[PDB]
Parts: sequence; C-alpha cells; structure tokens
Amino acid sequence: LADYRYGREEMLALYVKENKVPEELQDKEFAAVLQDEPLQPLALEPLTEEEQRNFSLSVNSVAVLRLM
Amino acid sequence: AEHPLQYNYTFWYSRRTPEQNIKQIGTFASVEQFWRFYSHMVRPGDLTGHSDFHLFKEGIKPMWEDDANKNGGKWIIRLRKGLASRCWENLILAMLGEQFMVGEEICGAVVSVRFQEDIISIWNKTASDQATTARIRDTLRRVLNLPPNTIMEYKTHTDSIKMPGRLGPQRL
Repeated sequence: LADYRYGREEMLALYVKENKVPEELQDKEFAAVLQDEPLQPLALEPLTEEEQRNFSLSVNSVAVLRLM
Repeated sequence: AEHPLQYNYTFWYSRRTPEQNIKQIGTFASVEQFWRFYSHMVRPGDLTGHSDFHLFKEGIKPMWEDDANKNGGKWIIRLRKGLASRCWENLILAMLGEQFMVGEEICGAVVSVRFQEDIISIWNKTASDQATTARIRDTLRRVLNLPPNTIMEYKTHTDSIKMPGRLGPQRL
C-alpha cells in the first residue's frame, strides 16, 4: 500500500468552499475553463432520474456500440 | 494542516481544431490544493467543442513521447453524453487517493469532450505488465460503478502512431 491514501469519502469531507481563484486559472488562455463561483463536488449533488437510468443499464456511446 | 498526496499532480487543458494546446494549468501536492483548482474548473460536460483535461503526475507530460509513457498504454471507456463529469470526478478522486494499488505504474488520466461522445482514459507506465493492466481494469469498473457488459479498450501508445502501412484512412 501507499504511504498517503484517501478514500472517496475522506477526499470529499476535505472540500471547503473557497471563493479564492488560483492565479494560474486567471490566465487568459483558460477563460473557457475558469469557474468563478466555486462548485461543490458532483458526488454530493444527487443524480437526476435520467442520470440514474444511464448509469445503471448502459453508459457506452452509440459510436462504440456500432463497432461490435 | 493540509493532507499531502502521494504524488504531485498537474492539470493540463487543450482545445483541438474544430492544434493540441496542452498548456499546463497548475500543480498541487495536497487534497486541499486539489479542490482549490477543481472547484474553480468548468465541468468537462459543460465544455464546448473538442477539449481535453489532463491530470498527470508532476514530471509526466500528457504525451506518449514522455519517458514514462513511450512504453505504456491507457484503458479507454467511450461514454454517452452527460456522464463524463461524474466519471471524471470519481476517476481522479481514486487516482489522487491512491486507490488503484499498482505502485508507481499510473501516469495520469484524461477526459476528452467530443461531439456525440466523451472519452475518459487512465494511463500506465508499461503495457506488458498484465498484472497492472488487469488490476487497473477491475478498479475502473468498481470506482465508476460500470454496469455489466460495459465496453472498454486498452490501447498501447506505440500502436496509435501513424506510419507508412498504418496511416489509417486518408483522402485522395
């Protein structure tokens, strides 16, 4: 095992809302990437009933399914 | 005090021609430094056009030419639209949390936003290490809760190079 390990839950419990934006992201090249207001991890927001259908039956794209 | 990561990781971004930028964003060494970046990054599902996020260990460049990748490969899952963002999150949380159990064989992960699909991949150092590639495969299934009969593909980077006799289809 590795010296530093973190399960999924522990990783999440260590999230803290922080409105500070790292300077690196204020770079002009990453305008399309910049998210000013901090977003919490998606793990905490519940799945939509549509999001549930896909994740439980088939997640593959049409494109890959056509190569079988 | 912050919780260190086994390795330092570096975020990279690229926007293909609709011209791989692959410019690096920043590097982080703890779980807190990670959330500071990721919380202020647009979800891949919201990116327009042909964009990529790369999350690689510090020192590994998101390219097969890198010394850690030239003999490596990547597991690949091609997803329908609307799932990359959560899978991408689960994938990197496992990687940063050292949940894969293959030593130093992991190199990084990629999420690629495309037209009618998204592709997420996880790269490793030596493709002939079947013990490692098989273990990464099963870990991918569990961390992403893949339903049964999901399609995945392992590609060796060297086999992705175009060269005479292997140029793929081309116009005339």
